[PDB]
Amino acid sequence: GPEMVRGQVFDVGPRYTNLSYIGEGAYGMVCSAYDNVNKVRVAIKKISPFEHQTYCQRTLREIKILLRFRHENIIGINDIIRAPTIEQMKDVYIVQDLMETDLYKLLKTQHLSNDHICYFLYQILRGLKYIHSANVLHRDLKPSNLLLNTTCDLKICDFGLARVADPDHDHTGFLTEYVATRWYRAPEIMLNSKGYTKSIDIWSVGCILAEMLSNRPIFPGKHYLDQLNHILGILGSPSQEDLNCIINLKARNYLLSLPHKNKVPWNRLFPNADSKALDLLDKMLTFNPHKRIEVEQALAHPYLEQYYDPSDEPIAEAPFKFDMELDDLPKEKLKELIFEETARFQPGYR
Amino acid sequence: TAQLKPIESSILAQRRV
Ligand SMILES: *C(=O)CCOCCOCCOCCOCCNC(=O)Cn1nc(N)c2cc(-c3c(-c4ccccc4)nn4ccccc34)nnc21
Repeated sequence: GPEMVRGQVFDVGPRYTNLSYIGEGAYGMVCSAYDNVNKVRVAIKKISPFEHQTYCQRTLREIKILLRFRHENIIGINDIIRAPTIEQMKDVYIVQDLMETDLYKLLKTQHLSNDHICYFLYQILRGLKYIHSANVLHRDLKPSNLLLNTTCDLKICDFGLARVADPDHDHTGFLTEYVATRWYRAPEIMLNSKGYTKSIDIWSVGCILAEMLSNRPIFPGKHYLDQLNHILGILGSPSQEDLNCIINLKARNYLLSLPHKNKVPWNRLFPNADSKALDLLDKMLTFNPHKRIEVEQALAHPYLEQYYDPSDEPIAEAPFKFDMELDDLPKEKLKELIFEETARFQPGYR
Repeated sequence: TAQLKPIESSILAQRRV
């Protein structure tokens, strides 16, 4: 019979053995394992998405995207295990290289030097450049999604909320609401909840930069509108111009109902941070998404000048187009598509 | 977690030579 972890079957042998629990989520259960064929340590996620249309939709997206991406700062998929027939496929196992830690864990135990902050930010943005060049929005960047080895190599993982948004087509009104993790959620996810852009990822990165500078979240809202209050208590009330760029009448009126708050200077929040870092932080944590720095300009900022090298920063050969987005399909059809997409890894070992 | 090495010992840094 198959190996078992905390009561859960983990049917990944004989290739992968010696399973150890790492964690679970809405995303499913993760274990470390040893790959006996390649003689390397791996992480394996067990997913059981097939009863829920939204879970299928997200599994197909994550798999399609990561199988097509090839970049040093994005975690690859090594293998995918599932049953040899569609009727028997209840579970899917995704295998990746095992990383030592993540940025969340690291910031619980360790004040980082400016050098490490600077180098981590470079790699986050280097990977994000590739991701945004493909027309993908990540939509869930946060410290626990940034995997690291102690060699200081960093990889972005967790593409479960990711999607394609082809810029030939206006997606206003058609994007999923309530994306990102609360503390890392851009204001326009609250105020333009169906019409936000890839700029939401730059915001998340700004939140991550702030956390690396101080070892605590910058906007720790306890709930949905309290998040926006935290944001506004640092940034101040938006300018008249910024308010006028908010098309949703209801959201702009909600803002106009709020009591005035003043901008708190970045150097009063971060008295010992490098000034270039704070300047870049400001540009990422800009309220108006149309004024927020974009990934290439962030990379080109003076804070990152010792790493910025557009000849060693790959972009996607073949950006995703609108074709790859019509995945709003019955969950049985999505299952068929997941089966097809994983077939390249069949057969698996006994 | 602990034991974060010098940036010098990064695959990305080391290639750049
Ligand atoms: C300091 O005080 C700690 C004391 O310990 C000191 C020495 O400790 C070393 C011993 O190991 C400690 C255990 O560390 C566990 C951390 N492991 C990882 O981060 C391993 N890991 N590698 C990858 N890769 C990976 C991915 C994910 C992940 C997935 C996923 C997994 C597998 C296949 C596809 C996806 N999906 N995720 C969603 C959200 C977050 C993570 C995640 N998880 N861990 C992973």
